[PDB]
Amino acid sequence: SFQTQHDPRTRLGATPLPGGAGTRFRLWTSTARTVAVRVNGTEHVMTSLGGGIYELELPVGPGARYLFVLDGVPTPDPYARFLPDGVHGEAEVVDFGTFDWTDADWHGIKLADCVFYEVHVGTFTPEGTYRAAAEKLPYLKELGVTAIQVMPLAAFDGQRGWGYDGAAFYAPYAPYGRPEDLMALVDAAHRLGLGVFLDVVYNHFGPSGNYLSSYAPSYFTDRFSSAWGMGLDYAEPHMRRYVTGNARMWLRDYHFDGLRLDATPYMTDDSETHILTELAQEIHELGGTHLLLAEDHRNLPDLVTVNHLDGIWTDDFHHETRVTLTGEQEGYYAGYRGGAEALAYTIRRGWRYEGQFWAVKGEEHERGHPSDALEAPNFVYCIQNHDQIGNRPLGERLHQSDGVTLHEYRGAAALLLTLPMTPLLFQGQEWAASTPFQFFSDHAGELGQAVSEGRKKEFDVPDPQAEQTFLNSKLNWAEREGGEHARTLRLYRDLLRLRREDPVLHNRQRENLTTGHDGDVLWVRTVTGAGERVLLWNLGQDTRAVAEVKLPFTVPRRLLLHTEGREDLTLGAGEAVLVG
Ligand SMILES: OC[C@H]1O[C@H](O[C@H]2O[C@H](CO)[C@@H](O)[C@H](O)[C@H]2O)[C@H](O)[C@@H](O)[C@@H]1O
Ligand SMILES: OC[C@H]1O[C@@H](O)[C@H](O)[C@@H](O)[C@@H]1O
Ligand SMILES: OC[C@H]1O[C@@H](O)[C@H](O)[C@@H](O)[C@@H]1O
Ligand SMILES: [Mg+2]
Repeated sequence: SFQTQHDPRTRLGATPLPGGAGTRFRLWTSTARTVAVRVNGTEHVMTSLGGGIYELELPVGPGARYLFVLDGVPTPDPYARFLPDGVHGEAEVVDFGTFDWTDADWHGIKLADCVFYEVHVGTFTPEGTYRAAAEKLPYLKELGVTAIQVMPLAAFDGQRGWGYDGAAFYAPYAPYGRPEDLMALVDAAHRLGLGVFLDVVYNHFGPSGNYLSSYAPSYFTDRFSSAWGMGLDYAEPHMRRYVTGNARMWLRDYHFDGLRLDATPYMTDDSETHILTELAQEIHELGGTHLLLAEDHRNLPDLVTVNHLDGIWTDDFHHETRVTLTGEQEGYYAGYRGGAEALAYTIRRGWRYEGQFWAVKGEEHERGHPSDALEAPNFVYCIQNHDQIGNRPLGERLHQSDGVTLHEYRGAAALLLTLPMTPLLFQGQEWAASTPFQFFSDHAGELGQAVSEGRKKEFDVPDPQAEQTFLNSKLNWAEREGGEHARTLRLYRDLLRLRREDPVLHNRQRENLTTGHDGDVLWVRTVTGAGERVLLWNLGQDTRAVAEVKLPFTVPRRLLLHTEGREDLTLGAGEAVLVG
């Protein structure tokens, strides 16, 4: 008896009418005294319906260009479905009924079956478009990943960016391709049996191109701020529906399988039904199998058990792994000792901080909650993602940090890809890519100069506004064919094949997972009715024989995979082995 608040009849923005009758244009404004739509250059006064709602139907079709005119000021549509001239230009009317989907036999993917592969469209290929990305799908399928996680696609200002400055949430960013090009990518992924997930940003709008306050200041509140402006006011139903309508678009109209919600701790809402809960209700009302994941640092199980999200990106594993391999202690890395005994505990508990004091200077509080309610798939683990590479001064990847060996890097992959938690890889990780992933942007005028200045002061650091910073982040695909890149890629292929094929590694129950350590050797044991597997990772500087590792059970004898392809059960510094 939950009823969606969305009815195509009353959809804000420009929606094609049935029977070839044209387009219905609708907006809400709390302050405008005159309201018109300018379509293909011609103004038409809109009809006032009450409640600040304005509507007009005209015989123009998909492809018509328009914007709204509020008290005489031409203003882009915040509900625009495409913005071919960028965030300050006219919108294009889009009809989602025209694309010829071929994915009727695709039925989504369960979280427990996801191995995510995080793609940034602009840097993933030379061209930096959906069409070019679609050509790498067979590679991804053969690699053994099962779900692509696409970085944000909402239109933002400038010709490149990570996506976190999205301002028109319903308009896929024009430099990556047209709406049909995005649909083509998702349809191609589904034909190969890959899921596709989208990163969405419901805690803030970018600094350029967000015109919602021009329509109604009450979309936003002065009670709290975001990074770029006034905070999003989730007590305002039109603000709630702006984001639930957007989530339904991506899932229903573009056939995405799920959404990764950025920075959920900053979606502030004191309503009776939290916006996260209403998001889950609204996407489930679609009657599919779509997933919602939260990027949330609070270690708060209620995201799953109360808001009814599917899982949580949980960085404690990442951070413990990074400190183990580098010893670094700056910023939030100071919250972790690292090491075999530390990693064993964090894996045991899912996340480390379950209410203990977080002693990081400037951030001190009691962090987290007991993780008992969550099952292995609810935790999304990684050793690399966009933030944990890009928020470093030089954007260097884990194997490129001082003091990290490729052997340690390969061991870390074996740990990540044999755990029952849901793993995520970042593009190029699988071949130990030689390129960094730097923070880049392309804002105009004073705002661009401020970004550059902001980056310099915060931490030579690459200027985010420089074209070179974007180009230096582009994947070099050819390099994967050789040397240690090819070696690393062979290991990733072997690990993803075992994850898929090995009947014991199919385990998805924390009940069947135990961990421990002996000195600098980490062990992770899985026991099910199908058998036993043990991963051992030598996080020391010396060589360790498997036979000399003190374990509280009898070690399995059969060597299933060694990260350096050795024949004997011995571990060089940083190396790992899976036995059974
Ligand atoms: O060598 C001085 C440091 O020793 C410890 O840190 C090392 O050992 C940790 C495991 O106990 C590793 O995770 C870490 O990467 C190493 O740097 C100690 O924790 C540090 O405070 C000392 O500076
Ligand atoms: O301006 C009148 C009203 O517009 C609305 O219908 C908003 O949803 C509401 O919160 C506001 O009070
Ligand atoms: O990505 C979110 C990060 O934000 C930091 O400010 C938090 O201290 C840390 O726990 C988290 O990893
Ligand atoms: Mg010992």
